Amino acid sequence: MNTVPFTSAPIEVTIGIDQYSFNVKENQPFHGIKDIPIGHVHVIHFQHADNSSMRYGYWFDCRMGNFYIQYDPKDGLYKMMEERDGAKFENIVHNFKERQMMVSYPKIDEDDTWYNLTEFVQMDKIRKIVRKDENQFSYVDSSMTTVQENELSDPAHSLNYTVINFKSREAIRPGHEMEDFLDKSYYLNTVMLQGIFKNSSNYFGELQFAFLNAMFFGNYGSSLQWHAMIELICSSATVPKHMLDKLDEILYYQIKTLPEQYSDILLNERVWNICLYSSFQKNSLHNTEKIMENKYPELL
Amino acid sequence: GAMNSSNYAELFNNDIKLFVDDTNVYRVTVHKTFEGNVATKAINGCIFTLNPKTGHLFLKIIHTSVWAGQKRLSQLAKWKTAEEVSALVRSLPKEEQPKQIIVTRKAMLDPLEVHMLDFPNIAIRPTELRLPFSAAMSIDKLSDVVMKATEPQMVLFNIYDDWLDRISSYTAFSRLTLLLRALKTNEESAKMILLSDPTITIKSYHLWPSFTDEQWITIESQMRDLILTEYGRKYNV
Ligand SMILES: CONC(=O)Cc1ccccc1C
Repeated sequence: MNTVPFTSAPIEVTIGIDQYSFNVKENQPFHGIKDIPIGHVHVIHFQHADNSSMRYGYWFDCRMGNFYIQYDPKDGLYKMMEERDGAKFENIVHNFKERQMMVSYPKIDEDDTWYNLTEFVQMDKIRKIVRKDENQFSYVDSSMTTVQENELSDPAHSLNYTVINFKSREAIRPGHEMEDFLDKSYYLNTVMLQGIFKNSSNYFGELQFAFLNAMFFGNYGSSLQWHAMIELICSSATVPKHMLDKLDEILYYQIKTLPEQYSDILLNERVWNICLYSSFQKNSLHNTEKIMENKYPELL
Repeated sequence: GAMNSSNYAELFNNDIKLFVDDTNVYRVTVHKTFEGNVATKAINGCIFTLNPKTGHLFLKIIHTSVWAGQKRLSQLAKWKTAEEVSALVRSLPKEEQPKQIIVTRKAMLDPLEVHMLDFPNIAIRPTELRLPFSAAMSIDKLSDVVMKATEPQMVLFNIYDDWLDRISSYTAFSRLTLLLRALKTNEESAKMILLSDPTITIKSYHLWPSFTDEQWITIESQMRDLILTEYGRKYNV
């Protein structure tokens, strides 16, 4: 069980750690988060009280280094940093733990939600989507745009999601125009899975990471990418059976975790009604269809 | 964006453009079977591809053999249209290729866009207008060439005959649309108007009669009356 200590909390802020969150008041004696489960990526995110504009945060894996948070009063945010001095870190954490100034990662033992939302997400792939190679952790915020978005403006601050475009030469073989547009299996299986992602685990990892950025940061281009990767599977007549079963589990937990009062902006009516009711895979997502119909029947 | 009343004069400017209408591509007759069920029998169609500035009509005849053994024909028909429109542009030298293609039905947009991915500088546009191009099969010579075709075939027509010698392309296009609207609203009356007078002929190579200017005004007025009338006889007004 690992720890992300805080130097201090000089400004009042809601702090998220994965699917949890808690309020910290200005200059409250708060010195971070303990008992973080090892084996999963994590995100720690921030919404200042004064400016609910800009949710931001840091994807990290405590196996990759000792990380702490320190507010920067110049740039005006809570920044993640790595401590290279291992004994300085242990000693600081130990003191904060002795004075009980850390909140405990509040994982219920029956609860596999986080695992289920991050099953295929790996830091190494996150870092290729979020290029900032001098750090072991990755910064994301609400306003960052995606590479595909920029083709339609700062390259360094972009989300490098895999570009998916159904009306593109990559997606449509010369001479198979109708076939490939109405049945995207070629594009799913050969172009993307075999060509680009290499396997379905990497595909599902990007899809899960896009959902998490949409949900935690309201990042619009991430939400576009999540829906695009769902629609490409659902619009393919030929999908490995194991991928269909897993997709159903993946979306089930995403739908289960979504805040009830964010569904209107985070869920695309057209995509979901098509996937659940018109697409090739309309009969293959039993768990997702049941939770969607019981929780958001208005969207449909 | 969409072509509508507000940007109608763009059709007569010097950017090459084509209208594409697919309403006659997939044509059937519906009949009873011996068992009392219903079946369709396809008949020959055509794609109506028209340069509204010049009058050039690239009439691609869709022979019934293209539907043999295929499923979802109304959907195929849109993609067949798009495939045929794309090889026409490819066939054309660059300076003769369109800058825009306007489809008369919105369901043609994605089929044509996908088949034209190789031509990113050709804009595919819908229209808000309710153009009467479906009535092209009420022009006898066009109907005759479609029905007689025994194989796929491209037949070239100037749908303005020689009118551009005397009127502008704005006026020609407005004449054409009026004739086609009339034919679409009451084909029998429309045709009586055009061919009542035995002395006015259709010279072999033209589609419409050789009206004088004054005679075209009489005709044009008689077609407007027909269209107001049938609107009454339909709406009781
Ligand atoms: C103006 O470009 N038109 C063509 O490429 C051939 C054609 C088609 C129909 C009627 C006449 C002609 C010359």
